[PDB]
Amino acid sequence: SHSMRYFYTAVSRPGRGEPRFIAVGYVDDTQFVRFDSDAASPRGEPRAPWVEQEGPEYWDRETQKYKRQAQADRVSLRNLRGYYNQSEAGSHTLQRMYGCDLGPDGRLLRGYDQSAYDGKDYIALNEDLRSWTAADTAAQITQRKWEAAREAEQWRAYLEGTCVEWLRRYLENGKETLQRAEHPKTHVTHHPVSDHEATLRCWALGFYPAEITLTWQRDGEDQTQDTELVETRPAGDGTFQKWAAVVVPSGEEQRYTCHVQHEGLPEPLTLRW
Amino acid sequence: MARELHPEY
Amino acid sequence: QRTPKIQVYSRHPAENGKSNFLNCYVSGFHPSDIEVDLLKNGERIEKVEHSDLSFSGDWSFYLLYYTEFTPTEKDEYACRVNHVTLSQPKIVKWDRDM
Repeated sequence: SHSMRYFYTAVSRPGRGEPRFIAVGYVDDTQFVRFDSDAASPRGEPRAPWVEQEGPEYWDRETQKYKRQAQADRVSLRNLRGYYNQSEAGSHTLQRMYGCDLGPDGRLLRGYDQSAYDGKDYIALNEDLRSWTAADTAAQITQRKWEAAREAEQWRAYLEGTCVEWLRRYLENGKETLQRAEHPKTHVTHHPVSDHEATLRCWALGFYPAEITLTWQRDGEDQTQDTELVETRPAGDGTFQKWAAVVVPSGEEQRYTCHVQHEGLPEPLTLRW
Repeated sequence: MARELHPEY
Repeated sequence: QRTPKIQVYSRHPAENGKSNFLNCYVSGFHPSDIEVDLLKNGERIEKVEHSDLSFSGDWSFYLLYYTEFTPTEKDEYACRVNHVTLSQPKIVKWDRDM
């Protein structure tokens, strides 16, 4: 399966100028666009090669969208303070994430849209793409505005149409990277801590997509509570890293095996020191 | 491809 | 509010005298304002870039800060992070084995 997902953040900064608006768009775990209202000449900018080739009409159009949405979010931040009677002296955040998921058949599996104010759920498009759920009485004001605008219809048309159509186009233009999972390069390192025990660290490097499972077993049994497992982190070149470590008694290293599951592996890997 | 401009909150 | 998770690490396996990238990955935090510096021998590195602000299913934010660097035997690298959740900035040292 595949997804296109957008992430919008608007953050006010009282006494330090207008609120900053940032938009990022991803296919799966690959960023392909960004807009930053603080940039020297704010525009939508490509972040992946498979949209660098869309032409000036595409880019200008996206740019216009982001510039107008930044303006709107600034008004929206003021509206939200009005609903809650919050002072202009405090900073606030508006977040919105929307996108579409495709199943193995290339068909829409689900579209979504959700907003948060200061980190709390505020309003969300329902699963039927025809109505909203408001989290509190301020968001019910927003819901009645969007209902009067009949905006859910515009979400349905986008999520079931445009979002799917353009996700499929990106997947095709970028298939040599987006549809070809890069398996983790793996190894085990050993770090004695005393004459009598040592850390075994199992490494997964340079993989894509980010989803992975890394576990240590002792004699074939799981070592969950004895494994230090870092969160998956970006290498910064589009691939990811992770490691898992266990502290083992000297001489007992052969009892331990590291197990790696990743979409780029034909079959799960078992590794040893 | 992004969503068109959305009504204000 | 949510305090940031912090990892400091290199893009590629470190080899002394070979150019590389020093990363500081901050994630899981809210609100988004955050101060992140990369330090060389305790001193702020000037030309640090960062990824575009984005966030997870739970609304918490994540950012990657990074800079080109050439590791050596004796230069010490660290990341210094401040956020409204913290009583004082957190310093996490770079360890080429982690």
